[PDB]
This record gives sequence, C-alpha cells and structure tokens, in this order.
Amino acid sequence: MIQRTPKIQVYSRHPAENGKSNFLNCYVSGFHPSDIEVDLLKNGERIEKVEHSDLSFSKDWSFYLLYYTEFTPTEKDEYACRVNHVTLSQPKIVKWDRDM
Amino acid sequence: YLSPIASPLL
Amino acid sequence: GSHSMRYFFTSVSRPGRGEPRFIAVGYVDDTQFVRFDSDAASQRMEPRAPWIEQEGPEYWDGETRKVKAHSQTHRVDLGTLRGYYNQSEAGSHTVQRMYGCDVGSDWRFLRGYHQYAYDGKDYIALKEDLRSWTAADMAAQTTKHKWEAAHVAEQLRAYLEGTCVEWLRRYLENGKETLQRTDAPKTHMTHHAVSDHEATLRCWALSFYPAEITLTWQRDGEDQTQDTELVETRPAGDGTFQKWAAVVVPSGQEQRYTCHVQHEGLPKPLTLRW
Repeated sequence: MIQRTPKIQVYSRHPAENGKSNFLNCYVSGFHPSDIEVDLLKNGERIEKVEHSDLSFSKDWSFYLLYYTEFTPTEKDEYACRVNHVTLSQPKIVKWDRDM
Repeated sequence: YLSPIASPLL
Repeated sequence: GSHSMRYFFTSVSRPGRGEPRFIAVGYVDDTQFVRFDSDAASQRMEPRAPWIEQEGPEYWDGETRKVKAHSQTHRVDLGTLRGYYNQSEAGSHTVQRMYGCDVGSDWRFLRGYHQYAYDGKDYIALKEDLRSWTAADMAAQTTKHKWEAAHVAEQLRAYLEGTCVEWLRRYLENGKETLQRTDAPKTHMTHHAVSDHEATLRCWALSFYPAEITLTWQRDGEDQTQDTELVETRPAGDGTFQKWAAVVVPSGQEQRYTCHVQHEGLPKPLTLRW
C-alpha cells in the first residue's frame, strides 16, 4: 500500500476585500489513500456549511478534492484549513494568507 | 456515455 | 485544439462493515459533468453541468444501469486482486480506473486510454495502439493473459474510436456555449517587500479555462528559474482555475523582470511588467 502526503492550498475564489462576499477554498491533492478529513476553520472553530468536490484523481492516480464555503472577509477574522490523513501523525493546519 | 459493453474483470 | 472525455472510477474496500465505496465522475476536458456516489440517496448517475440535463430519461436510466454495473465489476476486482496479492481482509484496498478518448484539432479520434491502478500503483494499462497491454507485475500478468485470450482490447477499440468520440462530439455540441469558449486568464502583477534591498514580484493568472497554462519569468529577455516560487494550478471553485508565479528581485530593478503567459485563449502570449 503506497501512501502519499496531501499537498494543500488555502485561498479565496475572488480577490479579498473586507465586507465583500467570497468563497474560501481548501484544495487538497497529491494524496493516497482517499480517506481524508478536511475542515475549514474560522478563528479556530470548525465551519458547518462546507461542501466538497467529487472524488477525482490525476494521471499518476493521486486524488484531489476542493472543500469550500461562502464567507465574507473582515479585518478582524482569521481562517484556516485543517487536514488529517494516514501519512500525518496529527492534523495539519494551513492558515489562509493574504496573497496566498 | 459510459461503456455499454460488459466491463472486463481483472 | 484537441478535446477529451474521461471517466474516473474509485472503489475502496471497507473491511469493517459492508461493501466498498464507489465514486464515479465524468469530464469533458477540465469540466466535470456526471457523478455517481454509492453513499448517496439517489442511486442514479447525477448531472453536474447544465448542458447534460438536455438529455432525456432514457439517457439517465442508461447511464445509471451502466455505472451500477461498473461498481459491481470493481467490487469483484477488489476481491480478485486481494487473492492475487495474498492480502488479508483486515485491510482497506483501493481500485482505480480511468478511460476515455481524445479528438484532434481535426475533430477525429487521436488517442484512447483504459488503465487501472491498485493501491495507487500502475496495474494494467491499455497502450496507445489499443491492441496491447502493459502489465506492471505478475498479478497484472494474470489479468493480461485472460484479456489477450478473450479479445478484450478489440472490444474497447469499438468504444474508444467509435461511441466515445461520437458522444464527446455530441456533448461539445450541446454544451458549446461554455465548452468551446476559452476563458483567457485575467492577469495582474503584485509587489511585496522582503527587505530594504529585496522585493518579491508575483504574477497572477485568474479565472482561466482550460487549466493548461504556462507562467515564465524573464530577466532582461533571458528565462530565469532561480529565485522563483510557484503554486500548482488550482481550481477557482466556479469551473475556472488559478495560478501564480513569483520572483525575488533587487529593489529598484523591477523594470528588468517580465512575466510571460501562454494560454490557448491568448492569440499572442502576454508580457506583464511592474
């Protein structure tokens, strides 16, 4: 059983402006096997509205998924993507950067 | 359009 | 430009309870259009693009009956392989399968694929010729022998060079408003400040379709790979894609550095400059 660690990217669909509705995307890829927990965080807490894309994989058989939810950025608030997989000891946390 | 042909078994 | 139709299948065994999870998805190019999930109430192939909903009820029954049969095939494959490789039923295992056709610029058949993986490793692949197999090991050799004796490549040729190209062309037709429209990337450049003497230019390519793209930095006309980061192309979430490259440069010298962009929705390439 080959096992591959997930690459991760956190970003908005659109340019980030405070007060202006957007979508927060966490894009996980390069991983194997497909079982993965991926949660989107607002200021540390979990988010409830989150959908994901349908399970698909690349030429080299490695999976990818996009998890996403509508949000409205503010100056105050902080956002992150927490991912757990077999190839990780404990959950990995990528914070959403400005120009990520 | 998925293959209508009875798929081959490994 | 060339076009493609691909179906991606995954079965993961569930040794604790019940049968394996089977997810199927269909694409024209970088656009998903059908899905099946065995963990959904539906138990139908479902649409995921507006253009495919034109298709009448006999199409949907048709696709559901088939997609369900592929599930059953892959359940059995999970079993066979488990025996070939001498594995126990304690463990969770994954079978993957992808197949499809391409049409050329000439709108005729270019290539067909039909290939399988086990636990994320190449297993047995149909070659370009569509008349021979690449078996990765001695379990896939077993599979290959069967499949030669049984004239399996011949049957998948009828589909890959026939029915598959037919339906790709139908879909590209019914869905031409989006599928044959290329979105060129909306580009722009941003400027950070690593230090008093060092600053980072970044080149953004947003909202482009298809995903195929090349961003390249040039210092004074010469390509420059050194001092550059990039991200893998990423979905925007709306069916378009995003990518950036960035380069690190001396403050004051940003006029030297230009970002070139090739995208099949751009006649001439582009050149940004700070």
